[PDB]
Amino acid sequence: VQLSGEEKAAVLALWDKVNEEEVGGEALGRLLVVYPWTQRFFDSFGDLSNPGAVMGNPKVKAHGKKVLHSFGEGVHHLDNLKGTFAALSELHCDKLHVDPENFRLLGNVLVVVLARHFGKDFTPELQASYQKVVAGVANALAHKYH
Amino acid sequence: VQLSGEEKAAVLALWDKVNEEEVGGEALGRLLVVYPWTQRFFDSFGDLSNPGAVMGNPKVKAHGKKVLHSFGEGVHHLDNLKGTFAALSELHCDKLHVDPENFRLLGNVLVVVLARHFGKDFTPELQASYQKVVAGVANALAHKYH
Amino acid sequence: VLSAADKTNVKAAWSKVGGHAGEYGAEALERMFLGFPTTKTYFPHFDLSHGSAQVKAHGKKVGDALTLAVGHLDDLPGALSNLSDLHAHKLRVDPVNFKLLSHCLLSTLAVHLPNDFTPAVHASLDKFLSSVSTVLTSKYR
Amino acid sequence: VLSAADKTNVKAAWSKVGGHAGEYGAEALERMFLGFPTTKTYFPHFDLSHGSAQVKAHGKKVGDALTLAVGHLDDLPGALSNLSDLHAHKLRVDPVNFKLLSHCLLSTLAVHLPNDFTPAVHASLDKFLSSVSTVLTSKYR
Ligand code: HEM
Ligand code: HEM
Ligand code: HEM
Ligand code: HEM
Ligand SMILES: CC(C)(Oc1ccc(NC(=O)Nc2cc(Cl)cc(Cl)c2)cc1)C(=O)O
Ligand SMILES: CC(C)(Oc1ccc(NC(=O)Nc2cc(Cl)cc(Cl)c2)cc1)C(=O)O
Ligand SMILES: CC(C)(Oc1ccc(NC(=O)Nc2cc(Cl)cc(Cl)c2)cc1)C(=O)O
Ligand SMILES: CC(C)(Oc1ccc(NC(=O)Nc2cc(Cl)cc(Cl)c2)cc1)C(=O)O
Repeated sequence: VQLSGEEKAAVLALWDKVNEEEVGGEALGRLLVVYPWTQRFFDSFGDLSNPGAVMGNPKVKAHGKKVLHSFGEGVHHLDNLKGTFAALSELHCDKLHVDPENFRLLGNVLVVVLARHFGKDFTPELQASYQKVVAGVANALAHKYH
Repeated sequence: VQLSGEEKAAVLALWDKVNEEEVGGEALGRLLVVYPWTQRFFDSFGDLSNPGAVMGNPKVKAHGKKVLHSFGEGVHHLDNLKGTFAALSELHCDKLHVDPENFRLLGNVLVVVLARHFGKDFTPELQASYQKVVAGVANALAHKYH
Repeated sequence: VLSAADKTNVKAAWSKVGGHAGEYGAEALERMFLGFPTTKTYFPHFDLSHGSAQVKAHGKKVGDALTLAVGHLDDLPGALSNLSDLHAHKLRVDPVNFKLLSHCLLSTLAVHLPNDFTPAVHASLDKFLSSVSTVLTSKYR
Repeated sequence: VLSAADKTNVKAAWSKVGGHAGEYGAEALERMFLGFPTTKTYFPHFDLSHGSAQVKAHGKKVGDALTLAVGHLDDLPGALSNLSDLHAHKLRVDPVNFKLLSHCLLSTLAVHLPNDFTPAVHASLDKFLSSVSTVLTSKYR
């Protein structure tokens, strides 16, 4: 990730304010609502038949929190995203066969959620750094396809 | 690139029959015809205003040959695509600012051209190996964006 | 909706397919399953091996739907409405996969019709397959 | 063309934009130039720095075109025909860049309208921006 020391500091400072439960549930639920094909991977999660049901689904919220926790691991290991995400790359690529384009979509949904939560504090500069982050995470997750 | 020793052998065997001039001119010209936005990068090449003009343009043919020569270098350095394409990644990313999605498009156009030239000899299995190759080349070319 | 020139190219090219649309659909599917293995998981109860009865059958269906689309270029949304319901609502086909199959269809046409698969015809068929893919992903809620 | 429900969501959300469309367009552009620096090369003779007169002016134009699109959801091809000629024929804008700007527009709307930017509204605005992008890339020969 082409992140400078000063950009890195700003990225970690924002994550310090991120509630992984609320932000995670919301980002995963938005993925499922905005890009409904992603629901194919979540049949076991129960009711996903409308936006209210998806957003209010306990399994969506619980799982989104776990996803965001792993994003946080990435944020705190920017110089080794490949290693950080190696196990999850095997899961998502080799076991689940998720198209890697969707890793980029989820990263961008997370960015939109951060924008919603942080408002004007989520500056164009800070968003730019987060774009580098979510691109790095998506690339690391897709390693098993490379 | 997840290419086995036997796949690798088949990939190199096909390249041995590839006329980089004819295949290269044709692949670059098809890129410019099928995805006309790519013409933005080639104003100096002169007349690109219709398919006949693009395909018959000497600068397109000359440049396509150079492109295919570099693809051939990739084919012969599959275990080090990153190093092979490092200089060209700086050119295409840092100097030209080509969106990396277009590296994938050109790879796929090349695949279609190989199919056209080789017909039934370009088997589904051999195409699959070439998909791994052109994905690896695109990823290596985009390194400066990573 | 495609340009008049594109429609003409597409109908012309499809005429050169002769009676091979089903064969070409089957081969395109095989190319997709091998070139892009993620796509195999949509067909869990198919024999996906070469010459498979099921792949041959399924390629005929894809070829027949494309032939129908070629005959209905002025109203792809109407012609493909039901098939779009199936692919989106029921199958939840990732839109990326339509790009993959389209690439494999172009590859297959190039294999078998090298003299007819000119740059302008390649461009028009690409637009045709994009239009078909757009309708097939249009049913997403 | 968007569903009736999507059109309703889009017109509703755009009403909440109030008189801020131009401001939001400018900010979306800034987010795009910083988040996706490749896009900067389309504007070689612009001052792209924050608060730039040129970026402010240009954001007003983008916001005005989106406002016009919101008013013409039943005929985006007609409403945006000329702008599609400009972006494709003249500017040769890579279709990828429409996805980038659309993402930056959603980001900007989320910043400023957090209570209105619900999941269903996000979905409808995404579809709206996809439809606009499709028309704006439709003029490619
Ligand atoms: C791109 C960023 C993503 C990250 C960081 C991520 C992270 C994770 C994590 C941490 C787990 C939990 C493993 C465990 O606790 O057992 C998980 C599981 C899973 N992920 Fe993701 N994921 C991402 C994207 C996606 C996408 C785009 C999809 C498909 C649309 C997906 C589908 C799944 C599924 C189906 C599971 C297993 C759910 C189950 O237990 O049934 N992931 N992911
Ligand atoms: C993806 C596989 C590609 C490969 C292997 C490749 C390879 C090359 C090579 C070998 C050169 C020659 C450098 C030299 O001899 O000076 C070159 C130059 C160039 N490439 Fe590519 N290229 C690829 C894709 C693209 C794409 C997709 C575009 C834009 C649509 C592009 C735009 C250019 C331009 C504008 C030049 C310089 C032309 C000039 O001299 O004015 N390339 N590339
Ligand atoms: C050019 C694009 C495509 C066309 C014209 C097309 C056409 C068709 C047709 C005609 C059927 C038969 C429907 C029936 O049973 O009556 C079908 C079924 C199906 N398609 Fe597609 N399709 C396309 C792309 C895709 C893609 C990209 C995928 C996913 C990779 C896909 C996955 C499926 C699946 C899983 C079935 C059901 C198979 C079964 O279990 O019977 N299709 N399609
Ligand atoms: C939602 C999508 C977009 C809309 C609604 C939009 C709208 C507009 C409008 C209204 C204009 C002014 C035309 C005039 O001068 O009369 C314009 C110009 C322009 N647009 Fe866009 N645009 C969009 C996306 C993009 C993208 C993705 C790019 C490339 C990154 C781009 C690059 C340009 C450029 C280079 C100009 C001319 C600037 C100048 O030199 O004056 N646009 N656009
Ligand atoms: C809700 C329901 C029943 O939807 C659907 C299920 C199947 C189809 N199939 C078709 O359109 N076949 C089809 C077959 C050919 Cl050869 C050509 C063409 Cl153009 C279409 C459409 C909708 C479901 O998903 O269960
Ligand atoms: C977007 C626009 C204007 O033009 C375009 C039409 C087609 C393509 N090609 C593709 O993306 N192919 C493609 C092929 C593969 Cl194997 C994988 C992937 Cl990920 C993509 C690009 C642009 C349109 O929609 O008409
Ligand atoms: C061939 C030619 C002259 O084409 C064109 C050049 C400019 C435009 N601009 C417009 O549409 N502006 C515009 C401005 C606003 Cl605020 C809103 C909307 Cl909806 C549109 C369209 C076509 C060229 O590229 O030189
Ligand atoms: C294809 C289909 C059916 O749905 C979709 C609509 C939107 C998206 N999102 C994007 O791709 N965003 C996106 C955002 C960025 Cl920052 C970069 C890139 Cl490369 C892509 C995905 C699918 C449609 O066209 O309607």
